[PDB]
Amino acid sequence: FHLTTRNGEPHMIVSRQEKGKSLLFKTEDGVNMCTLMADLGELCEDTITYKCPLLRQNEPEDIDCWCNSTSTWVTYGTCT
Amino acid sequence: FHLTTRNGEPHMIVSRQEKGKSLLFKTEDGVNMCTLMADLGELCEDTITYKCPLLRQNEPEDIDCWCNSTSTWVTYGTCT
Amino acid sequence: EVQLQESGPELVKPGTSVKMSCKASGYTFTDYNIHWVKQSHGKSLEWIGYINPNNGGNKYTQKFEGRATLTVGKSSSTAYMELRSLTSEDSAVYYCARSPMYFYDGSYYFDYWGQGTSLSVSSAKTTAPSVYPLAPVCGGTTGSSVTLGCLVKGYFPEPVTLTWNSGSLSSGVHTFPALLQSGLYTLSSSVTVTSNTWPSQTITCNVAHPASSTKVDKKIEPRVPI
Amino acid sequence: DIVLTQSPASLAVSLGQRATISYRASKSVSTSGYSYMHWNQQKPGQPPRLLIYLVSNLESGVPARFSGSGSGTDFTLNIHPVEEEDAATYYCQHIRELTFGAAPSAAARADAAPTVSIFPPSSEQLTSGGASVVCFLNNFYPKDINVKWKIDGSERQNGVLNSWTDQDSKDSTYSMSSTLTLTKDEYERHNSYTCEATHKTSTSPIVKSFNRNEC
Repeated sequence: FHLTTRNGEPHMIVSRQEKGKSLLFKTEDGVNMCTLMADLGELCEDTITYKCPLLRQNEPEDIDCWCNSTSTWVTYGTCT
Repeated sequence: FHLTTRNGEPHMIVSRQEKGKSLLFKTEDGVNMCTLMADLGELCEDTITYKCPLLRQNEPEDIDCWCNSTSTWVTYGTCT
Repeated sequence: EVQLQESGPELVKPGTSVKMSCKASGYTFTDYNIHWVKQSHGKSLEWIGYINPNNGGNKYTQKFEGRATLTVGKSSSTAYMELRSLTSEDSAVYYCARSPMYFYDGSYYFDYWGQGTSLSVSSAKTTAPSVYPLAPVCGGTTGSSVTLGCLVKGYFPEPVTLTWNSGSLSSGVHTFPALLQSGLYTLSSSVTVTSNTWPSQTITCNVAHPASSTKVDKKIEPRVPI
Repeated sequence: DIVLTQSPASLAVSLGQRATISYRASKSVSTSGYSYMHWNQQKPGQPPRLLIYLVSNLESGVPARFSGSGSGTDFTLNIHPVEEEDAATYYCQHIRELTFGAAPSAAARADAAPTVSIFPPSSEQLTSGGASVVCFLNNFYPKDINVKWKIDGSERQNGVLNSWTDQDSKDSTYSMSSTLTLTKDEYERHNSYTCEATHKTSTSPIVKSFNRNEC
């Protein structure tokens, strides 16, 4: 995935071949591990973009993306 | 994942902890690599079961599961 | 129940083809994968491929690519192996075989085997054997026992049935496996008896060759000088 | 490709003794923690029987004298007390492709010298223009034996055909026929014919010889 930013915050452009794998990227505050559980398809015009909240010792609820060290934005296409 | 069969064909019972990882299993015709891109959740009563087609040098379209050596059936729960 | 049920033995001519069947019962047929192992005379097992009856997909051994073709008739629960441009080397048993298990496994096990189908590839026409009595060296041998022989040369097809004294002399006999000699079979047999028994009593080699409907008797007679 | 290397080509072993039969893979037949190796009896006159699946899993109705173990490339079949029922080939088959190993034979005695007898061509064969000189080498043990033919002192290798009986079911010996075939014309141009048998039971070969024109 391509690591960029959105208003100072880290942003992940996730491609199709990353479905099912732990997303890791270094940050001043250590290594960040986001988990993507998404309709994740091929990167195209039909993108969706939203935030993966920070979750410390809390079970996830009503979400398919979350990181454990620093909240991150994520973007991926839905095409197939 | 648990490897079983469905009418002579290989069948994969995929659990939650395998989301995002390449699925490999040996077969007479060499090693088979299926790719799961699925709503993949926890194995429960709400299962869905369908086929992952064989795809030789063709880009995938309108699918979230496919193997590259031998067509395989897949099953997983959607619970969370 | 789980059975496999092959064709019968088959007696082809060089350059022709043969097409052996395999009939499964006692299992779903479309749930396993069906091997085809040769064994030649005095040779190891030698895999030919193992067709899937669900999708029809098949994977040959490199050395039998081109020369074999594996097929399945789902609605007869029958696999079929065709074998083309047949040569003397093709002469063998062939064996269809159930892969057990079902992981998507490389189990490669052969859990159930057919009876085997004997292919023989021959250009040699039916030929009755020449049968030669072998008496000891002229003047006889020393010792309390004596060995006589019978040489059976130039026949086709197998088998012959060799006996001594119409089967009444069965102990002390060694009948050797036949070998090919320019397309025709040859074998021999020895019999050993105590020296008080021969030549004072008669010993005769009998050779039956069913394919030529022949039965020949050769009495062993002491050699004499030139 | 995978190249299945079984090792001894034949073993001979006393009853109650322990056989061991090796297999060497070329390429590591191990997948996901399993190993896909397959040990297989075959009696002469019968199909192969499955003994041991997945390198170490004793098949249904196989006696616990059989045991399989190995990993990666290197696998072993073990037969702990051998019984006479064991006497068979044994092949080791991977289930990644379908390749078989060159099958070990497994035979169940005291050394025994062959009894050697030589037979000139029969008068009936000498009408034919071919001539066969036969040596029988009977009731010997072990199976390893070598026959050298000579004509008037000169070794002849072409035209020799050797045939062996299977190990005898009662006396555990072997027997062999060695047949030297030459033209009748060549046969009548020489006098001395010799078959020499090298076998561990004698420090020098057993020699049987005749002079064609003697009695």
